[PDB]
Amino acid sequence: GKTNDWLDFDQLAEEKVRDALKPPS
Amino acid sequence: TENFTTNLNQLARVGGIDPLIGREKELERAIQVLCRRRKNNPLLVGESGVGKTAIAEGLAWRIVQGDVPEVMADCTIYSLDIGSLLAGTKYRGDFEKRFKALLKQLEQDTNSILFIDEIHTIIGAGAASGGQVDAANLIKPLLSSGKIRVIGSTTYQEFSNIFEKDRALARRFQKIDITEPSIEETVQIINGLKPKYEAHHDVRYTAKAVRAAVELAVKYINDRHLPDKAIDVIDEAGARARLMPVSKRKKTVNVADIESVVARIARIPEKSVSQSDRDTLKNLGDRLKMLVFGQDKAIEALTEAIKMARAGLGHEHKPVGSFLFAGPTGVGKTEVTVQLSKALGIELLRFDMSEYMERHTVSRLIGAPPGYVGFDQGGLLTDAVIKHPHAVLLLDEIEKAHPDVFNILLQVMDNGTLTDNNGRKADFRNVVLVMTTNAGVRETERKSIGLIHQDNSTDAMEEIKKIFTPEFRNRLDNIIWFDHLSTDVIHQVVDKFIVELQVQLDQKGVSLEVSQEARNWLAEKGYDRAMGARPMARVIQDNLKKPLANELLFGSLVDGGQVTVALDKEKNELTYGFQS
Amino acid sequence: AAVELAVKYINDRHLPDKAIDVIDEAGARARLMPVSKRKKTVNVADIESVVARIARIPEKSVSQSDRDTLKNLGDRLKMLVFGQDKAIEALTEAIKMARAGLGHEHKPVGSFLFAGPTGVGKTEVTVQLSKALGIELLRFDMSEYMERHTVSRLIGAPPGYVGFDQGGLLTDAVIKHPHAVLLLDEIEKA
Amino acid sequence: AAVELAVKYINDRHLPDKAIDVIDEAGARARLMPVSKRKKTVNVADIESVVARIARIPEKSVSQSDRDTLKNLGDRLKMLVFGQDKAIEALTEAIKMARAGLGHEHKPVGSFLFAGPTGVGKTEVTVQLSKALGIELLRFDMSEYMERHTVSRLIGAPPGYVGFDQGGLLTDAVIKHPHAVLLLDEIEKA
Ligand SMILES: Nc1ncnc2c1ncn2[C@@H]1O[C@H](COP(=O)(O)OP(=O)(O)OP(O)(O)=S)[C@@H](O)[C@H]1O
Ligand SMILES: Nc1ncnc2c1ncn2[C@@H]1O[C@H](COP(=O)(O)OP(=O)(O)O)[C@@H](O)[C@H]1O
Ligand SMILES: Nc1ncnc2c1ncn2[C@@H]1O[C@H](COP(=O)(O)OP(=O)(O)O)[C@@H](O)[C@H]1O
Ligand SMILES: Nc1ncnc2c1ncn2[C@@H]1O[C@H](COP(=O)(O)OP(=O)(O)O)[C@@H](O)[C@H]1O
Ligand SMILES: [Mg+2]
Ligand SMILES: [Mg+2]
Ligand SMILES: [Mg+2]
Repeated sequence: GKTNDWLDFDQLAEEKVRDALKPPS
Repeated sequence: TENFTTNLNQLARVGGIDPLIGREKELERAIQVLCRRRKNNPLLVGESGVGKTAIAEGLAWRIVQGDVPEVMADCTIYSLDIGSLLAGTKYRGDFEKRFKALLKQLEQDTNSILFIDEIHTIIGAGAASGGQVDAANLIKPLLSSGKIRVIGSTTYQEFSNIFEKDRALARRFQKIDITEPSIEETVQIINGLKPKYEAHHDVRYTAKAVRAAVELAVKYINDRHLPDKAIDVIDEAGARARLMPVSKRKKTVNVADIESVVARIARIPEKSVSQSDRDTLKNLGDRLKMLVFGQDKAIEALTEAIKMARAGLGHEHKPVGSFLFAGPTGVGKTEVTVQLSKALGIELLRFDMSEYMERHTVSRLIGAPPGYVGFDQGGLLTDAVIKHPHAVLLLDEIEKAHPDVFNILLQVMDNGTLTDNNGRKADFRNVVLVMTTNAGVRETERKSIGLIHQDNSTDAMEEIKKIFTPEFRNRLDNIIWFDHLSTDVIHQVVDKFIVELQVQLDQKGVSLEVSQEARNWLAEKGYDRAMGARPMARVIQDNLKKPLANELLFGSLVDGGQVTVALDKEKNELTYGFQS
Repeated sequence: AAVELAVKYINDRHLPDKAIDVIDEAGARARLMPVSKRKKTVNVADIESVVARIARIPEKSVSQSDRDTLKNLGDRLKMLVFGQDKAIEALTEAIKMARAGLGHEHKPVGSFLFAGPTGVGKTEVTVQLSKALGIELLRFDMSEYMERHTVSRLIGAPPGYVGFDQGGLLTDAVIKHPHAVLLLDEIEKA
Repeated sequence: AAVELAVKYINDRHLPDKAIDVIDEAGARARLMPVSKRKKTVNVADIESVVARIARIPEKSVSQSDRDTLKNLGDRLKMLVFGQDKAIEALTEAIKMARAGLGHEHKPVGSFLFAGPTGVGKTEVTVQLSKALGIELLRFDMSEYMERHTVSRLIGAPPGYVGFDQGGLLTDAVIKHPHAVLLLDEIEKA
């Protein structure tokens, strides 16, 4: 019997960034 | 909302959405689900190009016209765009802000219905990566309570792998089976679409042409499904009528115009699909005799099987032809196959059965199963026939093949289809199957041992019965027994090779005049009974191509030609002549 | 009937959802399928049809027009396939018992190993049995499963190996078409 | 002539980009080569020097003198390396037959099986031949490609599903370099 082959699974990375505000006056 | 959701009833009033034809059975199931108190979210599951979105979009058309039941009247279908909605968020809460606003609008209108094309996208990654706040989870409680109605569309491949992983979402969405329509249904569908396509291209499609498009496309285009396939060929024909005509040409689209566009889609030379290639088939036997002379009984047999296959008398599911070229070497058993492909203008496939001798070699032809090396590879045999549906298949030295390989061919002859590792059905009923073996030649030439010689006429056939199993021989259409080359036939072979060398050098400007004595000498040395005429190309290369090639670059032979070959009787060697 | 029928036929869903799906869908059918002469009540016959659509096989319509099909099934097969009447009797009688409600309830409709010479009708009666019954034909050529490792193709590869997402051909095919004829040609070669 | 030598010697870009680049490059060089003098006309020998810079090959080899180098191929190898004179001379006559244009063009130009004791310069003639003709040198040791699984690497990597750019080891080298010698060592043990 031929040897088995394993397949890896790569997870993508994406994140959300907050936003600070600066009033003019 | 403002741009993420596009209403289909308002669009239907203007146009755009094509009308539905022959889908009352499928529509009735959807309406029954939409009218349910809970889980009224039908899911259209069907293969690619089977009208997956023609039923959702057409539901709006029916609602505007009024064909739908009274309960479904006053309902609005919304086509959600996940890409547009998800695009431009650039924040954690922008998606939920717009998404919830969409649900708020639908929740307010109890009769509103949502259409989510390609619903499998949200389950994978709707609006979150490296987290768990997905778009599906937001609508899970709403669907369970029947607050909003959602119509989904996803393919079977994207339904078993992506969908059904989150049983919660699958529970809410009912499944409506969609099947590819028949040929009679599609021709009726194209008739309804003719005014839209005709006005767009300002042409007319004959009734005969429409029936030929679906029929020819199915035979020559197997990758795509029939509904979208027929639309592509029909629409493509109108485009040609816009650019090819110079001015005031015929607007009607005849059958001949469809055969050209469909040929390009299949990468064929237009000879097979065209109905004007009968001249080639009528003289195919005579043409092959000039290319490969000898054994006329073997050449005429192929033409008879090919003629019936293209005359409407071919087998319903078996290949065009299965043959076992049982004969000696050097009788052009493989040459007849390569030349046949050129005549029919189809790809040539050659497989060496000597490599497939071990029990584990059969896997390479059909691919390795899941979980083992080679699974990514579809398979040499399966990928070749799938890539080239119209091609010639050659299997040389089949007798040496392992029995596991013979078993694969059993289904090929009877059913015309072979499954691969990935499950793709190799529909190649158009390819002609040819096999070459030298099993019985040994008994024919070799006499029976003993003082008295027995009748060996039937001994050759008996060997094929023991080597090949009865089921394999029964599936074969015919066995072509080749005959040994005669003294006159071999002399013509020498002229054939010299013609290729003569014409190859004639264009260069070097004339070749081979003497008759040299031709006779090359025949004996070049043609061995055990090995056939295979050494002819080798001796011709060493005897003629080697000396002439050297002087071609430098010397008088570069120009002027005037080459005259001769043979001396004192030493029997071949003399060479060169002049300016 | 909805609770009992759902457990016996509907699969991949739990009993509260399964029973409530048949009851809800049955209300829309009786309320919307007949344009006129509607049925105010919902009898057992209606619930059986709804379960049959969800599971693709009926349980009480056997004495309907389909009844006449089972009678001519044996005779029609004899016309298409001559001789070997004993084999047609086995298939037609097995279907009749299953449809009539005398099935095993834990085994298939029938499992018959047709063995004989080449070209005598082994792969014809089966092909002509699906066409007469109007059901999909799950044709599986066992000549491909020559080695033990080929079993993965039938039930898919296990987790953590290539081809895991592909799944099983036999399992997925049967799930798509539960009512069908499963043909394993040349089983000995496997 | 520019198009013939551009595609062969550069071996970096495709045919259409090379011609437009060399033509523009040639005009600029001749336009500013002398401080005061100038040559409105162009010649083959002039543009040949330009290709040498982008190709990083001497102008002599870049010159369209393949016949000259082929004629003195034996004299060049015998002068650059010593020994195996009989073996080197036989190789030159055979290569001339292929470059003459006779025979089937689809077939490969190189059909040579070296066979002798190592350490006598067998490897050196393969690199010297490529250096003289200008073609690249691609060395593929068969000993590494001994395992049955290793054979598959030549056509494609086993786990390279995302990485389809690399492709097979043998195929990528030939694809990138269409004019290069392939040196296979220890082919008997395969
Ligand atoms: N009893 C039969 N009645 C009518 N046609 C038959 C009959 N037996 C064989 N045929 C014809 O021969 C074809 C092949 O018969 P099958 O029964 O399918 O062969 P098979 O038993 O699968 O053969 P193997 O693979 O060699 S064991 C059928 O498709 C019919 O065309
Ligand atoms: N019943 C039908 N009536 C009219 N046109 C149809 C019908 N079914 C399919 N079509 C046409 O065939 C195509 C169907 O594409 P569709 O199945 O929605 O694509 P996809 O599978 O990629 O989502 C469209 O061009 C559509 O107009
Ligand atoms: N009868 C023939 N007519 C023309 N060429 C022939 C004939 N017999 C052999 N040849 C030549 O022999 C060579 C090999 O032909 P091929 O068909 O591969 O042989 P085989 O059937 O013995 O395997 C080719 O050069 C082919 O043209
Ligand atoms: N004919 C020769 N002339 C000069 N040096 C030689 C000769 N034959 C062998 N050698 C020496 O032996 C080496 C053998 O080749 P090398 O590339 O080092 O290893 P390999 O033979 O394993 O490829 C040469 O590089 C050189 O050092
Ligand atoms: Mg679509
Ligand atoms: Mg059979
Ligand atoms: Mg060395």
